[PDB]
Amino acid sequence: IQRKAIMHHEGHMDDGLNLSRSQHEESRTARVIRSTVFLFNRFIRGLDALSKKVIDLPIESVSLSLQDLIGYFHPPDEHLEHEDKQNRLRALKNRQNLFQEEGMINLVLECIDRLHVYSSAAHFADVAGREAGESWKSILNSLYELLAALIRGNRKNCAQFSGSLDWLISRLERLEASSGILEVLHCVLVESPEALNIIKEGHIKSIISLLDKHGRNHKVLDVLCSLCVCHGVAVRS
Amino acid sequence: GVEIETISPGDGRTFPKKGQTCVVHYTGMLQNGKKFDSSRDRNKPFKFRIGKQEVIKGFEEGAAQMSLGQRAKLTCTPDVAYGATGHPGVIPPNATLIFDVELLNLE
Amino acid sequence: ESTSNSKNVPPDLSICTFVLEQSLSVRALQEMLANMKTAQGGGHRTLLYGHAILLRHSYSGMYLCCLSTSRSSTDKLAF
Amino acid sequence: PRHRAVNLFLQGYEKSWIETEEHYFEDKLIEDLAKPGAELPEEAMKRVDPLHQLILLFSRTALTEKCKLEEDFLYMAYADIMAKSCHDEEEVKSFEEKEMEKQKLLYQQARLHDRGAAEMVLQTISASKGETGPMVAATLKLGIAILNGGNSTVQQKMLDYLKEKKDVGFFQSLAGLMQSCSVLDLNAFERQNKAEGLGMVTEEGSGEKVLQDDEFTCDLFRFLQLLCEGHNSDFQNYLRTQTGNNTTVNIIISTVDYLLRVQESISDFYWYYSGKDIIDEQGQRNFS
Amino acid sequence: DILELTEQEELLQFHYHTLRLYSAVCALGNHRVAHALCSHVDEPQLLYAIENKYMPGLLRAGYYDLLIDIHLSSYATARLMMNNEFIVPMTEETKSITLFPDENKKHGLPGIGLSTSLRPRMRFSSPSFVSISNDCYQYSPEFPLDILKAKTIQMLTEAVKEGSLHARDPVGGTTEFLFVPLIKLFYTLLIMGIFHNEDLKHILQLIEPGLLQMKLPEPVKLQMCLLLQYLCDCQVRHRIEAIVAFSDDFVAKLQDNQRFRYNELLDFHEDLMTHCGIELDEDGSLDGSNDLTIRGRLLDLVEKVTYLKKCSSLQQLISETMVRWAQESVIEDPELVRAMFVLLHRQYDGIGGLVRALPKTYTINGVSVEDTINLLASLGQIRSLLSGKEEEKLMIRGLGDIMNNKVFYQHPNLMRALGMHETVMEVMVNVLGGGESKEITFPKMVANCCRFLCYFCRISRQNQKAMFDHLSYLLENSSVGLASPAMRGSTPLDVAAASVMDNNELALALREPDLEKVVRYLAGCGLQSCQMLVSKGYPDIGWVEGERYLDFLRFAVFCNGESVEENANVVVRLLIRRPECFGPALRGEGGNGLLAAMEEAIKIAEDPMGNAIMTFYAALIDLLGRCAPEMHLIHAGKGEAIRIRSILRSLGDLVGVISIAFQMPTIAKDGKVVEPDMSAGFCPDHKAAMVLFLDRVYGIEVQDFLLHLLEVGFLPDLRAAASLSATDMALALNRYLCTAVLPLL
Amino acid sequence: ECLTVPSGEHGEEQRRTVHYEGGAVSVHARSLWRLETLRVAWSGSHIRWGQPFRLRHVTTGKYLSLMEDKNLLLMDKEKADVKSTAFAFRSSKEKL
Repeated sequence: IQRKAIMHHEGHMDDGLNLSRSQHEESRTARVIRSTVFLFNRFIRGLDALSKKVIDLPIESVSLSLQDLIGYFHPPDEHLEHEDKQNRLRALKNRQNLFQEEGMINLVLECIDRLHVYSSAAHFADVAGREAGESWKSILNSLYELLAALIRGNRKNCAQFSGSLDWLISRLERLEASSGILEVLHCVLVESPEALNIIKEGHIKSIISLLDKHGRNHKVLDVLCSLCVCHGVAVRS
Repeated sequence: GVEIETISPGDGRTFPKKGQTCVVHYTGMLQNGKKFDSSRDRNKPFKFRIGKQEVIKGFEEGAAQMSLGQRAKLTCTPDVAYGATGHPGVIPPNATLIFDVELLNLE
Repeated sequence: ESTSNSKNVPPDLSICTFVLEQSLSVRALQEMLANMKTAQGGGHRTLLYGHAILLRHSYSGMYLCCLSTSRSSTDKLAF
Repeated sequence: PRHRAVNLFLQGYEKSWIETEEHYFEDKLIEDLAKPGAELPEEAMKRVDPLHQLILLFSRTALTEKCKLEEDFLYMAYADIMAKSCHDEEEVKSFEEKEMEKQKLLYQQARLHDRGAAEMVLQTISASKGETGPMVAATLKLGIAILNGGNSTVQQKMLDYLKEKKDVGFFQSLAGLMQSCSVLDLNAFERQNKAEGLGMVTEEGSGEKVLQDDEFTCDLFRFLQLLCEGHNSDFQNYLRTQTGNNTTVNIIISTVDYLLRVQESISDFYWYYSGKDIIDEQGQRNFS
Repeated sequence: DILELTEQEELLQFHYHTLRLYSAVCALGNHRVAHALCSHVDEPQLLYAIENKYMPGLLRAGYYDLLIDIHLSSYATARLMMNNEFIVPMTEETKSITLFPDENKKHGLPGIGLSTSLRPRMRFSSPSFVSISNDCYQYSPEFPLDILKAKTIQMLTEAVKEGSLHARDPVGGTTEFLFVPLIKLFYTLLIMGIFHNEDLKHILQLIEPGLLQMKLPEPVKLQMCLLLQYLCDCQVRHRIEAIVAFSDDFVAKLQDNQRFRYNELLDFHEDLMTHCGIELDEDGSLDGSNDLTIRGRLLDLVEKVTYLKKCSSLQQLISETMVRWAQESVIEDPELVRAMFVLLHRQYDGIGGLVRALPKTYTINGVSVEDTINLLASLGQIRSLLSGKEEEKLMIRGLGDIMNNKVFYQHPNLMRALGMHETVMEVMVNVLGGGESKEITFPKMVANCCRFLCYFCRISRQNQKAMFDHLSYLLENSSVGLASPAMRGSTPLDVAAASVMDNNELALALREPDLEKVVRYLAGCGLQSCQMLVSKGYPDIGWVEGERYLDFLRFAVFCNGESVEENANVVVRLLIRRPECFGPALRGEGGNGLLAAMEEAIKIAEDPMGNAIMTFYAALIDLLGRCAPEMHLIHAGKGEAIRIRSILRSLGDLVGVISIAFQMPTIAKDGKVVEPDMSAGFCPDHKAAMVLFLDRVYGIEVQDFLLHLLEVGFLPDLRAAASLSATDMALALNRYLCTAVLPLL
Repeated sequence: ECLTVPSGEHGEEQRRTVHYEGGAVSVHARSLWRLETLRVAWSGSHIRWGQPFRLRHVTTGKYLSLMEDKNLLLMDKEKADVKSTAFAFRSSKEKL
């Protein structure tokens, strides 16, 4: 399957590029998917290149791009006709699949999330510039819902995120954190038994200590419910 | 060690034999006023044969001290308990038990 | 977007391709109190000098407008 | 008495012989009872007809794709019910009895298809991409029951639906269904006639296994014929090329290849029978 | 307090989610969790919680769900799973039932009557909390049933009175919180079967004359539809029991009427229908159309069943209520619409319900009732564990328990009707699905798919035919690890071979692409190495590769004593179109170098495996010999017979195999006293492949070849003469010489 | 076997290899190229059988440019050739 152009002067005569109908169907949807992937990739690459230790860090551009990406992957709402909801869900699934199988971005989105070395919201903010350090919750929740809707369709990448078991333990934390990504991962799909069995005694005890340390979050109980039977397939399996 | 604090006297001389069952209506509670178990509210008394290890050693030894119709108030040191492991899900590890058994009849 | 065409630095056109929309007269202002769209035009009307026009981006899906903000690295009364 | 196989033998007597009374019953009766016009609302759409809601449920279930058609029993039962309701069909009044029968059939077809029955059939056909399950058989039976006599209204509705939705998977599913159609398969008969000893002595199963689904193929081709009956020629021009859609397939050509296949199979069967004297009953049935 | 939470937030939500966690942690059946949670919530607490009228709706729903999921959730699920089965024993009370109650015969009460179907066993336990065991079975203790029976109907009468009064203040919030948990608990209690007799009569008097005439929201409508479905299921069960009684009396009557008229040429000899045709062929032939005067009762009871009912019963009320519900307004929640129309069609197609319930009906004798109950409990446990990590031990125990049961082999049709085939198939799919290395490797489900199923059932032209459907999936996933082929190599191929063991029709029905697949899997073993028992790495075990494929092909191509020509043609064509073995004697050719292959094998046997290569070659030549066309047994003129014979003869080298068949590494083995090497060394039946190929292809066509060979097993004959010791080579050499029937030609 | 640019952190680091590999990349179309014309006015014509057009990958900014060894291996947007980037379409017949 791995070939090359080569073909000095005259190559092989039995060679013809059969064009495919990419106009329509894919069309404007896939075009703006590719363009948004391009723009987001370039922008966040410039950010993380600038994020390598303390030109000034963009902030307003970050907020604008994050809000646009939130609006891009928005749920299709419920106060609509069934066929419109189905069309919107299919379009969103195509969006997620083209966002994933291409330049994944989600793996280096986690690299953007990696900058939790601040842990104070006051000292990194004023050594690196002005404000920031608080809109990280928007990043976490927004791309958590992105990953959730990405897997939600046809068992897309449950094993892709379950393979980051070390980073799953890293996401298992209690310091200015939201457990949305864990809840949506446990709710969406079991797939390979890893996604419902790598939660060992240590993970359960750490989540229980998250409940004990912080207040009654009322959301940890929901994911603990989801850590039990998920789709009915957990009938003593 | 049994630390019976009898609240109401009974027969005064009746002792449970080896081949006998102690019909009780125990409502044993854990420390800090926590009622982990209750046999009276189920409207069903408890049966157990003495000397067959069918009950915890503290409950068996406490029944071997009260008389017939003798309302009792027992306590259980972690020696006569579920051990350092404890009963899973209900009894915390290394905890004491407080019993307030009331033998209805001896058979 | 500067466009010199030196066959070595191509320009971009997707960010520049605009699609225009319903063209009305200035006395056709709409907005009688309240007003969705409910357009009353067949379409393909040729744009005449003085007609109020609407521009829409063929890629970004939005409409070119005059923002109510200011500055934009300028020092004047402009928008 | 331990091996009382009478409880299973009575199943053969009760499955179809006594089912004729119930088949003569219900069907049209329940079909007209559950659709008494606009009901009795006593209040714009008059809360929608119940079977309109049923057809909408079936259409939205077919719209929710899962890359595989399920085996819902409700589809089976109700497709059979509508097919029996719409297929009530010596020397009689050539201009009175015939016209009355045509008017009754048109009324029944209008009652069924006024609530989006054509869209349900079209979507169900477009869903199963070449899978020749019994759902496609029931859907094709409903389609030929709707298009019996070749109504222009249902043809126009299907044409405008396919034009406005740009459905490409429908024609691909039709091509796959016609490609997966069975054939005479002389080798199956050759293996079958060499049964236990001679003939079906064991009688374990009277399955055909030589001509798999003749009824399904006949129903599909009758549906295709009724789709272009009346010399509408708009379907005939559309079905050849489908110029509205990006992908073009020729169902006429595929029908020609299927005709080639069945012709070759029949010729091979005849030449295998060549030199023999008396046609047996099994060969007679297969030839018929 | 608890009622103070009706105005305070952040506590009602948290306690509701705590109740949800309590219910979910004890879901789909659990043992330790139920007994543990029986301490946090108690019987009087639950009674007071369901008793309160001012409780918030969320806490009411949570407490009802907790009570259902803790106390009454396992037996209800078991009964709902086993409802579709209709196992009926033989007792004097079973045949004493009537289809209609009396000569009035108006409708009959659905739930009121007599039932005798084999239901699962009711058995609760006690919490105790100071004892041993009581956890493994007999889930969370019996929250009292009589007080529940009284209180549920009492406050259900209260609830329907409040609903008829149309109050502005329900028990919880809206009327949904008032009605949904109540009807859920009522439905669970009804499907448990606790309600009966005068209590059920009062229930029918309450919900008919009923609350259906009132206005209900969507979930209440769904629960009422479920209740009506249960009522119709009970009616269908009553009809099935009446059919069982009729088919118990009439079968004996016709048995007498057929036994007396045995033979009293003839009238077509009755086509041997008296003795050689008394089977299902007679049952189909002994119809009620035209035979004797016995058909009067048959027609009478056919009419009795097909009175269109058991218009004049609950069916008209059900249909009218459903039509009114559809007429009232548009209906969302498509599950509700599906249930509505399913119930409507079921009411209008009672004959459909009868013809659905009939095939799964069975009549078991009254002497094996306890054994059948035990087997049914084991199947219930298997179905509960269906679709693990440590549940594999429980499944192994259940399969072992179902092994040692008389009902398995004495009633194979009942076993097939109970549908354990699909259960075991789903279990195996869940176990091996995922790839990698089949982490939970313990292949007993293949032994059960094989073994007693398709051995003791004896197919009856039905069991092996049903097993033939999953043949493609069985042969596709040729996994490794089963102890049946000694070491690993084929876990499901034993099942595949047992599917087509001794069924000529199934062997004929085998498709060419499956054989092409198996040929490809055999050709995939194009490798050789000097390790002990390596497959891809780690040569650890020093104790068969394509031999299992060859054995499966042998079973597929040779049924009874006969060689299927249609399978043999494609098998030999695909064998010669891709050479498999690595024969060093041929060297230049693809393989089949039998001149030096066995010599090299017997040389490497006494070297640092062993019988593996020799057994593989023996299996190959045995498959080829069984693949040969029958020499003048059926056809001897011409046509695809001399062709295949010449093709087999071409492999010259196979013409002269005397140096291999009559070879003398005979090895007395035990000899005087010791060295009985069973593991390493040629078997006495290893030359059975040689003699089978010779007899099938060449044979002793003239006595000149026999004289050239003189004694076929001359050195085997010397070994047999020297065997005059035992417990040695002689034990199998006797069988090898007994298979040498070719002197009798 | 459509033209493909590597990804999974292989892109934007090498960003030169033009893989002639198909498979799952086809319908999950990372392999997509947007063409641009030299002319501005009436740029989006119906395109005759032969006319030059520049090519840019939809995910990577590396414009398709040809090297001296009869291979493309891509090139940056700011560095393009005058005859190795034209890529005039070819009619049904070869030899110009």
